[PDB]
Amino acid sequence: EKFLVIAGPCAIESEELLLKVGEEIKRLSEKFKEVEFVFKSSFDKANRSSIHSFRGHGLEYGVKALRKVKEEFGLKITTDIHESWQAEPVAEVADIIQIPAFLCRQTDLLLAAAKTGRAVNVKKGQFLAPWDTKNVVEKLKFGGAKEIYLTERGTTFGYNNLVVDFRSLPIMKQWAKVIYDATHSVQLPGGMREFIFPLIRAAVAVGCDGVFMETHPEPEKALSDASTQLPLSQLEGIIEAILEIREVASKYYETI
Amino acid sequence: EKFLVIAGPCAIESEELLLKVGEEIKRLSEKFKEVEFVFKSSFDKANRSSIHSFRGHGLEYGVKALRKVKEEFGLKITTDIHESWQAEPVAEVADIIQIPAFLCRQTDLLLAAAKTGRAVNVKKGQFLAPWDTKNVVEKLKFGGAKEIYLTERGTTFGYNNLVVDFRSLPIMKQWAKVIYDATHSVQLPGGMREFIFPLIRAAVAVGCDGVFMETHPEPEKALSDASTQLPLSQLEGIIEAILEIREVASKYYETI
Amino acid sequence: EKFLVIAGPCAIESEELLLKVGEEIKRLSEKFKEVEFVFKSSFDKANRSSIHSFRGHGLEYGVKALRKVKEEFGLKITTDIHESWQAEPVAEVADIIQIPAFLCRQTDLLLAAAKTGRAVNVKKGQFLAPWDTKNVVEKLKFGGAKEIYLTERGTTFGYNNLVVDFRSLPIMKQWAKVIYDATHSVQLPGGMREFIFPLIRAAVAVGCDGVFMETHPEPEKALSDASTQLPLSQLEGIIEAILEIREVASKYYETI
Amino acid sequence: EKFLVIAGPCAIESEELLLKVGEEIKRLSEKFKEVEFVFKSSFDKANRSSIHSFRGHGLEYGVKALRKVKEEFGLKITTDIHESWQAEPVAEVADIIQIPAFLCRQTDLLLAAAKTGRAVNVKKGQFLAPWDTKNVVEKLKFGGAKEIYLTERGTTFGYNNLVVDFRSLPIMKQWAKVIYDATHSVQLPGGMREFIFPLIRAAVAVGCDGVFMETHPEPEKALSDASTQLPLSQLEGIIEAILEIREVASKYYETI
Repeated sequence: EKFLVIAGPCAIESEELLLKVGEEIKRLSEKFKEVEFVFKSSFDKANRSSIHSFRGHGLEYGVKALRKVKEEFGLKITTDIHESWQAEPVAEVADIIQIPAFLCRQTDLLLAAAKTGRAVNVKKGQFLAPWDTKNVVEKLKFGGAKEIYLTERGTTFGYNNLVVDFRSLPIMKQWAKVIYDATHSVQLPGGMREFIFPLIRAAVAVGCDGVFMETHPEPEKALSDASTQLPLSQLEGIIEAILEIREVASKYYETI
Repeated sequence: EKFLVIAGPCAIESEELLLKVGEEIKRLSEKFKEVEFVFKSSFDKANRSSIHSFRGHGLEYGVKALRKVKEEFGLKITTDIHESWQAEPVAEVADIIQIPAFLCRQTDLLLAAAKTGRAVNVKKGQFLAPWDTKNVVEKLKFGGAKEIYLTERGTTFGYNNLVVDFRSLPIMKQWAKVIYDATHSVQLPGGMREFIFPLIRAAVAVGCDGVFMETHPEPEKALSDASTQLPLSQLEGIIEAILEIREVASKYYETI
Repeated sequence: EKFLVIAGPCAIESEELLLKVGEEIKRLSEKFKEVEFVFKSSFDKANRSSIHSFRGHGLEYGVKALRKVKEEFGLKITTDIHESWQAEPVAEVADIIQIPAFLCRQTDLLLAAAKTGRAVNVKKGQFLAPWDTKNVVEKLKFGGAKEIYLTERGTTFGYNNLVVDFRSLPIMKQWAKVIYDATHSVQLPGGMREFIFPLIRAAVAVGCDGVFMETHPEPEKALSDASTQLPLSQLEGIIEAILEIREVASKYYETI
Repeated sequence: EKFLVIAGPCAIESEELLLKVGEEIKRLSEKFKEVEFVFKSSFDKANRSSIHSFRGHGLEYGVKALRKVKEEFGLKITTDIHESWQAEPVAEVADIIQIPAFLCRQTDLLLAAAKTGRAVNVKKGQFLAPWDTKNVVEKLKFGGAKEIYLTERGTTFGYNNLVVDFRSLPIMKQWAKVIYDATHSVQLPGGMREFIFPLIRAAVAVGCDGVFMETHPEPEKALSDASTQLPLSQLEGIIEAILEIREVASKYYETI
């Protein structure tokens, strides 16, 4: 099956930033034709820890910026919603509607996304067990979602730390396509970047249907996830690497 | 002020049920004058694991039933909101607006609640560290909130289990009044009841500003949290117990 | 039943240190006649993290020092063993043989202790679940132990942190007398002292058969657990406090 | 050196069993010349949960059976010790002395093993953080050990569950060769088998110096770890698989 690579700057810092990243993602989509790329960027960081942190420039601006990316590069789009009313407006540009990890149990949000007819990707909450996602998918199917993804992004392990239990990949594969979030899984809630590559190598060796990676031209200047966003120049190398590992491991992937 | 006791049926299964429970909470209210009682019940279980589970009769019916309780018994009220728009209409009856555990980091919900001018009680997310609640309080203060509470309801401990780290009480007290949720803290996410009383005794021995307890005339028939709701008949005994323990223990509560 | 208070300096830094602490413990035993005191001090810290840390002055010296304490004050004695051969020599002075947390599953060590005819106190391993102690007690009874204690000393919670799940007290009470280790439960393996008092208050409110506390005249100069050992001058106050809380909570202790 | 593969039946149920398994490990040994195979089996299960469980036939019988394997097949050997005195006699046959997970902090055991001059493999305790293993290595070096290995076998994740934090591999590699225990890592303390292969693939994709695997002709009849021992017939396929994945992935293994 065609491997999915969801990537883009964590937050829509500006339409300019988006075009710059999109340009590179477009180039890579031309090279890695066996990969389905989907450009991601949040129009709003609605769950920041601090009231003083960057959130975004609003829904309107963001959707317009995402529209430009899709229009200028012919790239599929994905962004996350935080309240039910945003599903409709966002569905006008997003090919995949993303559900935030903290909100993976909010029935109305999932239902709002499902009725748009768009694909839906749910980030597995840090409090959720792998088998607890079966009901999440049920809610979505009940709501009319026909293309569903579950994203592994780490589990609460003591305070201010997350651990990736790779057993979750084959478990969740029982009821949906599985995505591995390479950048959020190594973040320390409320020692990081050095683990992105090795853990993504593990994900494809175990077997998943795609990877999710935040990437920014200059991570140290990012207004969001400055410690975990992957430098844009490193994207190509990481993708080639996972495709290589995926291929050699592929014959051993177990059948659900 | 005085020790707070927030109690009531988990969900508004019918205003009839609320009246029955409200009568008992009213009685205890007259019996324990030193305690500030607050009637609680959710108009919507917006985060059930299953799509086929009981959610409720809607916000309107709920707010109406809650009004009835405040009118017939003169009891302060509290209920939880799940999306920003709900803050205003709910504030009409709710003396304290409750913020769900999974939603404790959703900035807009916190601000919407703070804007109503009402008191706000935030359930500490199972993914949050005690010190991480400082930023939660700051959001509410920035939003104009002046009466703020933080509720301990357990922390993710492996899969489908929560542990109560009592070190959280002293830590959270540095920036807000602390409430201990005696019924959700022993619930196993996605043997429980026997631990409610023991842990509520610990909470008072350690030191808190109030306790939160779900109570129902016949818990076995409850449409929500049937395994952990306290039988109405046992409420008085437990309240008297924690008041006696608090009386003796308070002498040793640490300053700030 | 008579409440147990196990206390003494963590390590046998010298026979002098032991006599100084014993003197105070003897004084308190005369005051709190409803408490059974047992003087504790390790002749060897066999599990230190660093090869450069203090271990002790040997088995011979330690047993001789403990002998002096018992002889000079008429105090019961307890110390821990680390290998099977030490059970016999130690049993000559120790009224209670203590089994280290990391070694709670070592069959021969438990059996070696049990055949001495002495009481045995097993520190619950940081990796053990409360219900997993039923087999520990079975091994001891199988080995002839007639007086068995299980000590709660915290559970692994993420890296370099321990959490106390107070549900363990009533669970373990099903098959043995339960002791709460007030000082080791707040230590950070491999922010501490301020939680000793509140957590011990929780322990007695929930209900246990005794408490274990490391105490040293000048904790900052201790060669072991310098961050968690309770100042000797604070011992009396803590004991009076727990006896008070125990008494008022006692009528609510559940029957196993 | 070359990639290490430590395999064999969990316990020495009979030297007959060891010979059968030894023959297959011998065959694979001739098939994969680039791999250094080491036969492993315990002469004593000194930490079983139940007093009524299989422990073994003793140290003498065990050491003898192990000799037979090394003599008949010319295979290097490894077995674990549980008390200091056992180091010397075991070193007679064991090329690598294994230190149990629960005993990874017992200084005397580590020193006794280091003194034999043999290589030492320490199973990382389920309670230890990855960086906490630095001190473990230092103990062994101080004891004269020169060939040191650290084995990842899971970390306590809530009750009766272990999680493999693959970040540990890169961290531990800073001070020792790293081995991944593919069978104990998925065992539930006090659904398992299906995760052995997936996680071993991750270990090699991430990067390690060897893998540890319990194997038995008929796991369902094993007297120990019956639920997780790998069927002998599947050993070859899994070894070939990890060698292919390693071949491709090694290109991206991080330096130091």
